[PDB]
Amino acid sequence: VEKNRKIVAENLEKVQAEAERLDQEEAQYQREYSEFKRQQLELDDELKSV
Amino acid sequence: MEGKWITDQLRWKIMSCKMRIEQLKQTICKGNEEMEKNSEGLLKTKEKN
Repeated sequence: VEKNRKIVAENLEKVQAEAERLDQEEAQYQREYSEFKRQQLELDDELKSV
Repeated sequence: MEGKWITDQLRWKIMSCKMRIEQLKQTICKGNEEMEKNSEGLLKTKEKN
């Protein structure tokens, strides 16, 4: 029972950490998407201005 | 008095074995409850994630 409980607590901490890491990765990916979409919008706006 | 001491020793041994079984069971129950609560929270967080 204690082995199971220790494994469970460790895995719960690991799952919380994995969720936080996924959140950070998603924030970075949203930043990259922001950069790419801003590039697309600026390029379209420049083509239109030209 | 001597026989009383010897019998007290042996009977307290048997009783302590039972009591130890009991305390171990209580601890196992507490651990199982904690594990269930953690599993529930983990499931909810996993769904949200």
